[PDB]
Amino acid sequence: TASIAQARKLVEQLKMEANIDRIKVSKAAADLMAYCEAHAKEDPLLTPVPASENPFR
Amino acid sequence: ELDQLRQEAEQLKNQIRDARKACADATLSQITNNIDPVGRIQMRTRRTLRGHLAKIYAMHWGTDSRLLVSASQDGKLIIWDSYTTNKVHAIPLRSSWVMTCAYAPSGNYVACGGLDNICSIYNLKTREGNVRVSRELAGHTGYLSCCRFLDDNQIVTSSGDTTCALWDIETGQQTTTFTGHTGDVMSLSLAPDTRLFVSGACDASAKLWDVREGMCRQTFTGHESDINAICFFPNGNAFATGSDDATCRLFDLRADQELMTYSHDNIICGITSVSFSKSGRLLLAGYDDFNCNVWDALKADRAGVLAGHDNRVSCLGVTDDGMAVATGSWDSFLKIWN
Amino acid sequence: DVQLVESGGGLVQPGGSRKLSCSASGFAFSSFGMHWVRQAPEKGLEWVAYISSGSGTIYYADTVKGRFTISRDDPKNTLFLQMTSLRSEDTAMYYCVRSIYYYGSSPFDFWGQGTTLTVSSGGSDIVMTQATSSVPVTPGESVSISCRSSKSLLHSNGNTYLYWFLQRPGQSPQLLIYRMSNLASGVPDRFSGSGSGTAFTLTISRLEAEDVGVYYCMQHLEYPLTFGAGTKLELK
Amino acid sequence: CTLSAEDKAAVERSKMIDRNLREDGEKAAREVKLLLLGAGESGKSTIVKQMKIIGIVETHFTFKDLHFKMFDVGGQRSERKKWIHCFEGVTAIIFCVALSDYDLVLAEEEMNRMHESMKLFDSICNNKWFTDTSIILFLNKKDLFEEKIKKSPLTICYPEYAGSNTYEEAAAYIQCQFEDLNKRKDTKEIYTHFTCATDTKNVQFVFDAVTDVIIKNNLKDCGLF
Amino acid sequence: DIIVRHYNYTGKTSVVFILICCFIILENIFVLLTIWKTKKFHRPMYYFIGNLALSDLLAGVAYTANLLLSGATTYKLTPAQWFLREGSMFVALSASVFSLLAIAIERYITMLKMKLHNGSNNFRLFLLISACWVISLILGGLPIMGWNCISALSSCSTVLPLYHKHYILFCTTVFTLLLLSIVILYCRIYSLVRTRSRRLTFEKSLALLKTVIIVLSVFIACWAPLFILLLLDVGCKVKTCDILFRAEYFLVLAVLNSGTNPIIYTLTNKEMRRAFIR
Ligand SMILES: CCCCCCCCCCCCC/C=C/[C@@H](O)[C@@H](N)COP(=O)(O)O
Repeated sequence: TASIAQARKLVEQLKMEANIDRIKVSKAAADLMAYCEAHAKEDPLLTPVPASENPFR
Repeated sequence: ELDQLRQEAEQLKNQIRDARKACADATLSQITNNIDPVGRIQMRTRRTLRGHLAKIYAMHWGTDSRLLVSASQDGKLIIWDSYTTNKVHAIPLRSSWVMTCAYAPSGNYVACGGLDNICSIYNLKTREGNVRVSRELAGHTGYLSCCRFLDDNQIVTSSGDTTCALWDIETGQQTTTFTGHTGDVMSLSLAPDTRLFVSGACDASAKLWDVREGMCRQTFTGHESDINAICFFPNGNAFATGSDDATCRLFDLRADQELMTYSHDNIICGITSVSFSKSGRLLLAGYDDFNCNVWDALKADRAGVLAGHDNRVSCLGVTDDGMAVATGSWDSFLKIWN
Repeated sequence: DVQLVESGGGLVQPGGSRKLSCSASGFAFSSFGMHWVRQAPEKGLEWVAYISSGSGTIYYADTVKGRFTISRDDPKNTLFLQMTSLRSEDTAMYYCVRSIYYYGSSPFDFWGQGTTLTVSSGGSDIVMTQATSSVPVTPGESVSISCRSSKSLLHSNGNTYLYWFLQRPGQSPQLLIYRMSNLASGVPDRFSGSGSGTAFTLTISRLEAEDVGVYYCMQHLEYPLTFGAGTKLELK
Repeated sequence: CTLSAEDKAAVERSKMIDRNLREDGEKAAREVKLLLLGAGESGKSTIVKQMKIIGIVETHFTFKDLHFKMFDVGGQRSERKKWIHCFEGVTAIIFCVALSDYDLVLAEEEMNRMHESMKLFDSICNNKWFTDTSIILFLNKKDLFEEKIKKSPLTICYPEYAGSNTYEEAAAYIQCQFEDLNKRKDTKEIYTHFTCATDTKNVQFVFDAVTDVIIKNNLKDCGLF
Repeated sequence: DIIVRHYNYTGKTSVVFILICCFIILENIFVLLTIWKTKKFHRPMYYFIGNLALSDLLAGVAYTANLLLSGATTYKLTPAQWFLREGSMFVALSASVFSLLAIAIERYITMLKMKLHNGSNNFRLFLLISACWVISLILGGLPIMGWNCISALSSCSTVLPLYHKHYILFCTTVFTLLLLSIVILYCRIYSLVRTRSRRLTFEKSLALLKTVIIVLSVFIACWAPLFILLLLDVGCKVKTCDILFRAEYFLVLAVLNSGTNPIIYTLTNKEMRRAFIR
């Protein structure tokens, strides 16, 4: 019963995936936005770095 | 019994979908609606790395953000000094069919792999003064599509056998095997804490895997075709997948379902490689149309285009300090962008 | 492991000629540039000649320019030094030194044993100053070795080209610190290099019996490489 | 110059690496790339032994001062669309088809091996990557095919075959069916050779086909064609 | 006074010619932009084709300048300006024919050594490119250095009443050598292709023969009348041959050869056409 064993394994994997705690999309989106705004200054690709200190000029 | 198992599986999938829908009240497009748009992104080519004679398939930057490694079908793995375009090293590969390469965080080792189903680790810091094959890892029954270094002794590889592997380099044996993907696993990304990793496969799904336990933490199914690239967010709580249906998708682990889709009408070609900036605000995706788009991850709008390559942009990378973006295409030229 | 063996030294009549050969084993000779450096019987080190990998670039010291010729045979892994019209100032022990140059490399990793040659009896160059000739030291203590340069060794690329060497009694010099900050491979973490501009220091913490020797300060900014006078340590 | 002594030596090392890369590229550019393809038990192994006598397996041989590399993908249990672009630009594709499996239905199914072989030939020949790459079609096992068609009509594989059960006519018919799958009639050419396990002219035919491909490529390079 | 004396001694339609010439300029500009726009054309073959297009463009410019400056306004010209104009047309035509020679030489070298991938050897490329201009400029500059009819009025040409017959003889000899080289190289290319095709057993040869015949026939038919006049002027004394006065049509044929050259070098090249429509 290889097919039966595979189906049981898939069902167990799905059940184990269904027992995790999920937060709402609003909270996760807010966290991601907050992370983006917090690290915006340290991003030299968003703001063009001056040519004085960049390594390629 | 098989029919009962299948109906139990579909009931569990329905419960999964209902739970995901319940924890979905505000769309990421609605939350990131009043924020200031990034605007037009103008990145110019600063360095052009010449010396490869065949199409380039892989590239990895490294922690120092100065050296980099490139793999091409001509059989040469070239370590460049990106600042001065100097070739620090040129390793002749035993197999010319290479489509993945990684540079160790310490910098003492470099990895490569391809159609030979073997992951080759080369020692860069040798007393003899040359570069030798430190180790060869075998056991995958399909082509090696990606490989990433955890440390000097542990590596994580993805293959076309619908299976990922975690190898201990010193022993050379598979410490852990991650199975559950239905299609060819084409890319993997490592979390910043190196405790979890996401793998995208050809089954139009991505899987979040626990490195220590070896179990599949999560499974995300949003795409409609083969997923060719994947990359964690800088915070490690989310990831982005580029696929063959000309769309990118941002998923979040805590939410467990898809957040955003990045697509535009005049794009019908698949995505070969994706990468994030240092802050994660910009998502860079290389396409088949010889270009490399730069999307605003929060706003899903197009921010820029990196059109400087005469062939398909196969590999994409961003320095750990976000200083520059390196693109390797099939025209045998790497280009650094700022 | 890697080794360099010098041969061809001996007593020669002044005004004659002599050929010295350095045989290299254990490493890729063709990928390493090679230096010849003398040391006088009772004086410090002194750079003599240099040949790059592939013999593309060749340099000589102003004292030896014209009279000496440096060459390399990569297929048989040998470094040749032909010396014509030898003067009384050339009596010294010669070392062949391997040196590979790339980003993050450590030049002057390995020194040969050296061969002794004894014959019968400037300006525009950076002078490296080590005023301290010798100080007594106690094992387990901390000592600092100071170095001075006439011209700043810091380049526009951020690299301070200063190398630190230690010569134990009866042994060839070995590299401790390269580029003023980085420790050479196999060197205990006791040694620490510092300094900036024209003044430099080398710090030794909890030194032991085999740290006794002569410490040399060498620059690599302008290619007429110059060593310091030497600062030797003695136990009490 | 602004460069330091160490920087100058690093640049010299980079120049030496460049010259070694150029030498390696010149050595590799004068070498023929052949991609070996075929269905299960088509006869790729026999072709490999014939070439040798006169993941991915690479066979290196030499004929008439030409160095040939043959890439037998073989045991690559993965999607061909994910790694077949790596072989774009090979000099030629050597496709092996076993004639004798025209009436054998054990595909792995209820469809014969020959239909699967024609499906694979259609996929490779009309692939977007191999639009200009010529196909070298090897119809192996001619003797066993000739012995089989004595009592097994080709109607089992081709129900519209009204020709006689003779070796020459049936072989020509099968060749025509494979050649009609070539939609790229003008950009590429299919070279057909009927081989078996007891012949030695296969390497000569491959050399002639590669010579013709090289002549055509030179004519295209000069704009003379 | 020298030009009047020479025209006395030697015995010495435009709009349509200028229109046909402007057609050559437009066609050469189209071919050049086709070469530049397409990235896959950055190869030595298409570089030689672009050199040929540029040479034809310069030939058209020179012929238009001549036609505007010919007629009754050539007397107003100083003899130095006459020398510069004629050396202009001569340097423009020699560069075109030398571009044909360079194309033939590169094709012959490519066919002699098959290889597999035609490497972008730039040393030979630049040597041929530089030669096709250096020898052209030198040959066009000989008459102004002193090789002309001053103090040699009795030995002056009639079609060009200021250029010495010796200069025209040297130019004719150079043209003979150059045309023979082109013809021999193309015939030899066909010979190698035919023999190497025959030596293999299981077309391209027929298409190559058609292309070679087209190129050679067009070039020979265009330059034959200019050739026969450039010989007959030396072979005929002044004040005798009336046919030399109507030399405008032969030089129209010679320049419409440069006009036709892009058509020949594009129509025969299938990839060139496929890039040309799009
Ligand atoms: C060696 C390479 C090829 C050599 C090229 C030689 C070809 C000869 C170019 C001849 C230039 C013709 C231009 C002038 C012709 C004249 O007859 C009139 N325009 C001027 O006098 P008018 O007609 O006004 O009385």
